[PDB]
Amino acid sequence: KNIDGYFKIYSKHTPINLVRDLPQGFSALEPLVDLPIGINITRFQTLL
Amino acid sequence: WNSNNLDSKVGGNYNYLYRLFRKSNLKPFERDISTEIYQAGSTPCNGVE
Repeated sequence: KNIDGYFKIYSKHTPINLVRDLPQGFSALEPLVDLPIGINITRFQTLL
Repeated sequence: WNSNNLDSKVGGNYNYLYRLFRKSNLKPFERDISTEIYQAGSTPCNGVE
């Protein structure tokens, strides 16, 4: 997320045995650290 | 504060400019460093002034 230039990262690990059709289970996401840069972001791209 | 010897040059000042005619209004908490030409009706200039 990007609110007032602050970068929020919510990461969480959970075990699961499935390839598709994600189950209806519930699990929260907790943050780890705040990154207050203060810039604007409009595009993104993942690395493989 | 007022500057009498910091930015007051004899040969004018060309490093500082202000937007006056562009239609794009700068919203708060934003920044735009695009240097283009204002378009009046037809003939979009955008640098072909």
